[PDB]
Amino acid sequence: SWIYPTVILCLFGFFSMMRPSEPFLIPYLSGPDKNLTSAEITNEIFPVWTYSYLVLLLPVFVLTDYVRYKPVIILQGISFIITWLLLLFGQGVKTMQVVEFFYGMVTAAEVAYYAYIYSVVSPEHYQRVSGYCRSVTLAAYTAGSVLAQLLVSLANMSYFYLNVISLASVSVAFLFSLFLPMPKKSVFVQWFQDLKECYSSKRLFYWSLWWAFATAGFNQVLNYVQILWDYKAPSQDSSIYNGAVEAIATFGGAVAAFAVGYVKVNWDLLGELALVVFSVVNAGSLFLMHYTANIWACYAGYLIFKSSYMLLITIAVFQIAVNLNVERYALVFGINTFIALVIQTIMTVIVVDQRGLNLPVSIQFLVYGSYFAVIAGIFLMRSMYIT
Repeated sequence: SWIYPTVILCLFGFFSMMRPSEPFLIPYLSGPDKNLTSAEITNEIFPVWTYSYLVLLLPVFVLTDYVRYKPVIILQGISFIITWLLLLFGQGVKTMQVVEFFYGMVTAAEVAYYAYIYSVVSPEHYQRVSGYCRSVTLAAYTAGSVLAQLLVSLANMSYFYLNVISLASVSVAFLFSLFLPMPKKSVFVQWFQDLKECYSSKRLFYWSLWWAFATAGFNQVLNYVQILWDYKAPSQDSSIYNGAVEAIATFGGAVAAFAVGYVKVNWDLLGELALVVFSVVNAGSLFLMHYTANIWACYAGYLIFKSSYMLLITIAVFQIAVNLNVERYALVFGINTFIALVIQTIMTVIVVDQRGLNLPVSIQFLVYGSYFAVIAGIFLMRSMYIT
């Protein structure tokens, strides 16, 4: 039944996201292995990832549905191999840019990885499956992180081997993705109006609009929570205590995602209530991080924020899948991801870039909490307006 494709896809997503080198990516390509200055990693290497993410998300949400979601996943596996192979044996900024390009391809195809399982299972299993899928990915990171940390705090193991373990991990994911069952079958301006027929559910727009905006803020919170912690703790407080909390935080998210998969809840009526409650929870957690000058309170707030958001995004993906009534699973997920990435890029340009506002970290998280509070209030207003 649903078990075979779900188990294979969950194993692929576990072994493709169990990446021990990700927590120590910055030390890896800034230490003695590459000898790359920190200026070149954030101004010439990292933005290539976002650019490639945009220009490779376009083909994904345009082409994934027609190719029936497996070739994009397979392309994701073969882009994992190229990315980590070039990270292993790459020198200089030029090949790091190619690494970032292939990583952008990897994430653009992660969109198709998320859509694939809905393309193959019956709508009756769209809920359970949903959580499970997200769950393994989140859990994968935790495992990788903890493994990496153990492999640094129990074996004195260098980052090169750690990265080759990451490559071996994603190589196994490619072989698992080879075994995925193939989903069954089924001017340019006309295509656009088809998009209109795709969003006519009038319940998907609500969930997609939350997705387009809440993940745009969530990724920025994810990127800058490390800097927030490093700013709210000048005494000791090394990466071990941070990169570690990051793992446990996402572990909670994994549980939350799996919770959506495992509890029998009729999300048709409780979807909007869950959205408003957990969005105000997201806002309260973000304000908890900024306001309190206690790193334990900020850690708890980040755990709450990641857990709440992971549960909410699992509910969003599930409710978009069931209420889609068209085959365009990757079109909606891909468009939602691309719009969120565009919003994230624009708002990080205006708020935190040296040219937009150069807004310092503490009031930057104040801004992020206010943004999530605005999102919560917008959806809270709808419940009042439908009552």
